Amino acid sequence: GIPTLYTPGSGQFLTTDDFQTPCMLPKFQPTPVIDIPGEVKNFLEVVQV
Amino acid sequence: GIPTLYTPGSGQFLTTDDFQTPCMLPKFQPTPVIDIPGEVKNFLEVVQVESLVEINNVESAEGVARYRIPLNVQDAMDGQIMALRVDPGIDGPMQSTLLGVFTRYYAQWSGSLDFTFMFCGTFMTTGKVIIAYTPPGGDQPTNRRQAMLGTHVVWDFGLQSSITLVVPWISSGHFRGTTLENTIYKYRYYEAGYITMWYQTNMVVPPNFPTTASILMFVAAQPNFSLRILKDRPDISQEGALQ
Amino acid sequence: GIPTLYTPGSGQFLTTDDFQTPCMLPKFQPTPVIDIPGEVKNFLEVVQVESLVEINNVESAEGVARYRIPLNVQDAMDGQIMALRVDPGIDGPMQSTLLGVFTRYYAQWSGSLDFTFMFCGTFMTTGKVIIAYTPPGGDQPTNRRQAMLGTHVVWDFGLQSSITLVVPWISSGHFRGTTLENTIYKYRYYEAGYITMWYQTNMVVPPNFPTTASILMFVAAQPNFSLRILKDRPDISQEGALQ
Amino acid sequence: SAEACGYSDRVAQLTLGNSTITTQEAANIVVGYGRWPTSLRDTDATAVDKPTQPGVSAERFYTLPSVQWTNSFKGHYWKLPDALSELGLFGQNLQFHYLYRGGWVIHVQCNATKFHQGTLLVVATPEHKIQSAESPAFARTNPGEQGAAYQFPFTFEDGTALGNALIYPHQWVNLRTNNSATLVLPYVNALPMDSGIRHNNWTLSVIPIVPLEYAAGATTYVPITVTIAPMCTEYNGLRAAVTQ
Amino acid sequence: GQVIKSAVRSTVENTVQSTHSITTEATPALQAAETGATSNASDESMIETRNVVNTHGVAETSLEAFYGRAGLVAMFSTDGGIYRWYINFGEYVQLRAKLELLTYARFDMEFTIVAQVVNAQSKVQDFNVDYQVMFVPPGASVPENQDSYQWQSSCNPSVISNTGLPPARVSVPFMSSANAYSFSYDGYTQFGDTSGSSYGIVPSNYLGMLVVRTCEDLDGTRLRVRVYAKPKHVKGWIPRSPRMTPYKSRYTGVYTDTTKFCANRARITTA
Amino acid sequence: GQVIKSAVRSTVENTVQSTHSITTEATPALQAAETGATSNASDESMIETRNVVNTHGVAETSLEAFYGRAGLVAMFSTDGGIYRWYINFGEYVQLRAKLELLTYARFDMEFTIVAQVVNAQSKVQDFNVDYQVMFVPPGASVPENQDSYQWQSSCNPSVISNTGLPPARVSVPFMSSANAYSFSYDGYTQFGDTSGSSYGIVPSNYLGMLVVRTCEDLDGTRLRVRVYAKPKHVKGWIPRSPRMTPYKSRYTGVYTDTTKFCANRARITTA
Amino acid sequence: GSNIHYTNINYYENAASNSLNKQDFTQDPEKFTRPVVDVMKEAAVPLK
Amino acid sequence: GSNIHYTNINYYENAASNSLNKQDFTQDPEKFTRPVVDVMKEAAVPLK
Amino acid sequence: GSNIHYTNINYYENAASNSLNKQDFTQDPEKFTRPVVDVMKEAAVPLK
Ligand SMILES: CCCCCCCCCCCCCCCCCC(=O)O
Ligand SMILES: CCCCCCCCCCCCCCCCCC(=O)O
Ligand SMILES: N[C@@H](CCC(=O)N[C@@H](CS)C(=O)NCC(=O)O)C(=O)O
Ligand SMILES: N[C@@H](CCC(=O)N[C@@H](CS)C(=O)NCC(=O)O)C(=O)O
Ligand SMILES: [K+]
Ligand SMILES: [K+]
Ligand SMILES: [K+]
Ligand SMILES: [K+]
Ligand SMILES: [K+]
Ligand SMILES: [K+]
Ligand SMILES: [K+]
Repeated sequence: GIPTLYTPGSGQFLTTDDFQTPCMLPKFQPTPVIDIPGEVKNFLEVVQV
Repeated sequence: GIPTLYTPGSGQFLTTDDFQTPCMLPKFQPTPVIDIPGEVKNFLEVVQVESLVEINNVESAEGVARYRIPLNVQDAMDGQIMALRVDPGIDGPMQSTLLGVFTRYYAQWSGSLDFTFMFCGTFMTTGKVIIAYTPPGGDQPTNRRQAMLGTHVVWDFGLQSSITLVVPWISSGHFRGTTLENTIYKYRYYEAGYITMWYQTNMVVPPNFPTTASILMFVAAQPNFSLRILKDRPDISQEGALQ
Repeated sequence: GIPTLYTPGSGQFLTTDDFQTPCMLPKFQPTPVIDIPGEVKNFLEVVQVESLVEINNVESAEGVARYRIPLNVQDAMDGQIMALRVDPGIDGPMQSTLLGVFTRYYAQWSGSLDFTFMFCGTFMTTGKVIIAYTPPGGDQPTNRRQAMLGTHVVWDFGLQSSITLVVPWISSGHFRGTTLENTIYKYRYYEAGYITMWYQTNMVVPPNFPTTASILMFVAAQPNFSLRILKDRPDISQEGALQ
Repeated sequence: SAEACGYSDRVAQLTLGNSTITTQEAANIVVGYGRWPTSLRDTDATAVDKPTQPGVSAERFYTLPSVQWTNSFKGHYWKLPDALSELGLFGQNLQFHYLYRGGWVIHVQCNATKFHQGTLLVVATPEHKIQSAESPAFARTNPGEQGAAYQFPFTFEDGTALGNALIYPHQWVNLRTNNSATLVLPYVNALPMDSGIRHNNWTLSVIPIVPLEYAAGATTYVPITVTIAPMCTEYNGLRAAVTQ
Repeated sequence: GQVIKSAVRSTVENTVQSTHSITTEATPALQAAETGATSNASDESMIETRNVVNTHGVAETSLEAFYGRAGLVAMFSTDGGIYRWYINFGEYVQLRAKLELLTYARFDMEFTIVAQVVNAQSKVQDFNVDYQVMFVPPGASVPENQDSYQWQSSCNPSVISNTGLPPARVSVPFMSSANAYSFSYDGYTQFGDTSGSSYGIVPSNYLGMLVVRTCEDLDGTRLRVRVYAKPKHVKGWIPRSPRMTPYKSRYTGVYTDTTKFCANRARITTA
Repeated sequence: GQVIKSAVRSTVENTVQSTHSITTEATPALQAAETGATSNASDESMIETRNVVNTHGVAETSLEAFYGRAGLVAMFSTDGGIYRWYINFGEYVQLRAKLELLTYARFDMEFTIVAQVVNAQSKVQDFNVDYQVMFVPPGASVPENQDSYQWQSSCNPSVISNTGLPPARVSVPFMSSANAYSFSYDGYTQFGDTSGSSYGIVPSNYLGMLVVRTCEDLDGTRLRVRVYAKPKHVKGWIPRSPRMTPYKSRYTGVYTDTTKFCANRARITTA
Repeated sequence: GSNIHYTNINYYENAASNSLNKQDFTQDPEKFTRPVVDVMKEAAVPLK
Repeated sequence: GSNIHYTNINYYENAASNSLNKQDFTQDPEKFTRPVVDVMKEAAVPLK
Repeated sequence: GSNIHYTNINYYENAASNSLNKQDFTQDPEKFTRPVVDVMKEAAVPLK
């Protein structure tokens, strides 16, 4: 095994964390993205209304 | 999974550790860095700035008066004016200076020191004084003759109000401990020596002039000065929660 | 996170482990390496230096006298002078030598040995002695005739005061255990043999000269000597906290 | 020639707007942090309105009421821009705008004679807090053009050592040497601009460290005068006049 | 308008050999502190020096090296299973005094949380329990109880860990609305108010509070928590005169006057 | 001024075949120890040898291989929840004797800390507790109690771990003010004092102390601590005569005189 | 001292997550030690 | 014995953090075994 | 802000396992703010 040293923070659950994790359905294939009007990418688009 | 073997130290919290960690706000975008005068990148920039030595630390001197080295018209020759250990990190006149405060945030120091003095008597008040640095080995010099055998400068009061005595770095080792605490560590080993001042001639004044005057004492690190091993400043403490 | 699987050994503290770990002072900058004479990189450099064998380890010999091999004018021929097992790591005359101390810090050894002897009688005192190395198999030789059948050197006392008997590495295996402890490990298996000294002729002196003289015995590892498997030196111990 | 010989001439002239200040006993000129005042860069600015830049109407020397170097004098201080908040068009522009930005040119004056001795520390301190009291009085945090007397000089009114105030832009008026100090100060803050009626960026202090003494019979009445000029100023957020 | 340059260096200055000097021209020793400038007399000009190739570094005094380590900023015990800590660094003096050495500074921070269970007599317990630390920015609702709805924390960042796991740790960016944090502010917190309690504090330095709870109720015991902070990527401006008097209040720099800093000695002529 | 070269080798010397020699010229066996030089008689010159391509290495006797492993340097139990250990390697003899084999040496060190809880009768407990090890350099204030302000450790380095986690471990650089540590010093600790207690100790070898505490109070139990040290990146100078007498004091090399090192045998003629 | 070779890869999105800066140099202190308009050379007298 | 191939990347800033040195050679011991001014060849007598 | 350099390797088979998207830009809001057929320039009156 590759020698490692685990650090502070290990095991913690930070709600804003951003890691990759195993998928419950690794081979799942979602429905296609269809053309729907009104796509919004950022809420600044909304507050300017 | 990749085979791994975790090692000693795992889970520990070393205050000086330096790892990368998840950010609470991964997409946060800080305000721009604007142009602000006085940027400092290293505290060596600060200790090289001269600040006043609380040299007259005696019972009769309170507050501001403690910065003044007393000088007066003599009626005898070769007399002494002041004395001080040059060590920047030990308790005493140096501890409240810029140089002293930062030196007290570290365990070791090295470098030449700039001790500058400014005469503050009247324009008509003259005088010559000798300021000497005595490298270690014995006790502070007992008289002017002994003192002048060391590194020194003879200062003549005049238009240029100040003089600089450089206490050059003269040490067996490349660094010295910042404390001279003896009972436990025997650090008296590191004593850097003494700086003493004596009348070279005499302070002389016209009729009815003040027969006493003052000299202000400044100190700073030279360009070859550095500090190592950060430590908590002993002057900052608390006995309980703050109001 | 990258999938991982931690393995046996995880969390253990092996004293001989060799991992990288966070530094307490990540930005610390040490003093420069200066020129100092006598740098040593490997202790083989030390064991190759000759040191005195505490050869006369008998009740009647105390302190400094234990380094002297007694020699005296004989009134009989072919007599014995001394004997010793050549093993560098076993208890005995070799244990306090440089070679012995380091050999005792290891479990195995290999290599030829340098045994040098210096005669210390008067300039007028003559003599010839034979020093022999008996490879293992039996007991130490009982007489000079048996001893001379092995590796040996005939030494003639003269201007060049010393002689060297090389105990060449002659072993079944490439290495030998450093102890000959038998009760538990049966290491007597490794015995390296014996070194014995005998009068080849006789020690001869002029009228009224001291009829006794001394020989000092030196030992060191040869250039083909090495040690393996570090172990704690059995001579260093303590029964409690030190004052 | 001062430049050729590598020294600083003891005479100086400071001219801004319709005002000219001269001294024949200066000790060089300090430029805080080696930086002259500068306009707000487009890349640092945040307030979007076109600023007002009054020019000479506000960038000129304003002389404040003098202070006496009394026998018990502990020192005196003035907050900036507070001290000039009600003087000339600088004061008006400061009052009529929410935001203000600017540098300064300070000239402290104190002449005596070659028969007098005394030494004043003249220091310009950024963000200088008057915090010796549990609840600081507005009269002391914002003393106005009259300035306020020091009560705790040794601790610099803020719990630090007076002797270390030298880390801030400063000069000394040592009577045997000079009779004035001059300091050029750039705008300093953690923001591009700020309110001139809620925040004082700098504090000018004149503190006696060596008491005033003199040959018996000499003039005993020795004033200290402060003359300050705003420099490179700009204002944003115009509205009616508002003072603190 | 910067007239003074600031070249960078990675080692202190060398010493070059010098010889005697007998002249009326060069007078390095003569100075004038009145100018506000620190003496420029060099070692080589005051005495005869030798050559010294000085390789001493300057790393440990850099802002990053000086500030770049963790220091205690908060310490408390839950009450009713909860505790509300207003984020400020004036409670514990060591880190506080360090920060006040600069007027303005930008830096990210690494927060490390060490927690354990203690009983009513403040005796530590070997008890593993899940705890939650929620960052509540100003304007967001602060939970009143250990089980209030705010703990859902759908927007507020929260970190949930266990006293049986290593200390929790998260980094935070430079969050001030200003372009740098201020460790000295000669002004008031608002317009229209000049009360002493509103002086010397810059509101932008306060980013909110940390509310802590145990996910479920402890039986008779409490959660003890220590919060450490480590500045990172420090940029600083305008060095300040160091604190020279004891701190007395968490929110103000008020102090007790003194007539001396260092202790007295018998006489100025005896070192 | 180095007249003697030091070529490097990675294996011991080979043996080359040799033949008989009957001459008045070459006399390899004749020596003279008075010169101070060790004999230069080679195996091949004393007997007829065969060729031996000897590939035996020399690695395990290098300074790195000899010193490069952990050894106990401190062992203690807290009292009142705290313990102050002055950093020195004279308490436990094994590592001490190793270091004294060199006069001067530079090396970094890896410190490993193993701790566990024990009761009043010194019986080990299965109890996980957080502990703090703070390095206090000389001149810094040493905490008097388990809850003193110095534990804030804003500048002093500290390592906080748990008896339930693996041993703590940190590396330290070559910290002496000198250019090498000294394991033998024939001098005094200060000028103006020639008392015996100030002899044979070089102060620069003492870098401070380690103060240990449990973050919160244990109930009737104590923290047992062992500190191990492992030299790394060793550079050494001037080999010394090995210790040949028992150690008696932690700070001095004082010893009890003896008339023999090895035990006696019946006679010099019987191996 | 510092290693001439060592890994420096960022695993996180925001710079705030990065380890400490590794510059640590110092700069000429003149802006603090000699913030004056007129140059006063070491070999000359300060004022004339 | 030692591997002819193995990873040697430093993860930390300071050299003190690095694993043990991997040289381990020995040098000619003459500075300790024969620190003499005059060369005394093996085939000759030491003194004359 | 965000690092200009950071590792972005996917360890899992399905895209659902991937970390958060790192675009975060905004788009012209006209589809919401001005969803009209006739352009009404800022400098002109809206209706005539
Ligand atoms: C959910 C994770 C919790 C971690 C804690 C996040 C804290 C966020 C606040 C960061 C602000 C720190 C800078 C404050 C500096 C000013 C201090 C002062 O002046 O007293
Ligand atoms: C916070 C982490 C704690 C780890 C321990 C740090 C210890 C720092 C001190 C290092 C100095 C070691 C060298 C001493 C060698 C001299 C010994 C002696 O002569 O007795
Ligand atoms: N004894 C009380 C008070 C202890 C306390 O607040 N100590 C302060 C200094 S007065 C501190 O900084 N402690 C550091 C620490 O315990 O980590 C307790 O433990 O609750
Ligand atoms: N029995 C006592 C004293 C034991 C002790 O100090 N032992 C010394 C040797 S005399 C030691 O080196 N112990 C090594 C260890 O326990 O790790 C105790 O356990 O407190
Ligand atoms: K204009
Ligand atoms: K250099
Ligand atoms: K000069
Ligand atoms: K200087
Ligand atoms: K070979
Ligand atoms: K020979
Ligand atoms: K030999």
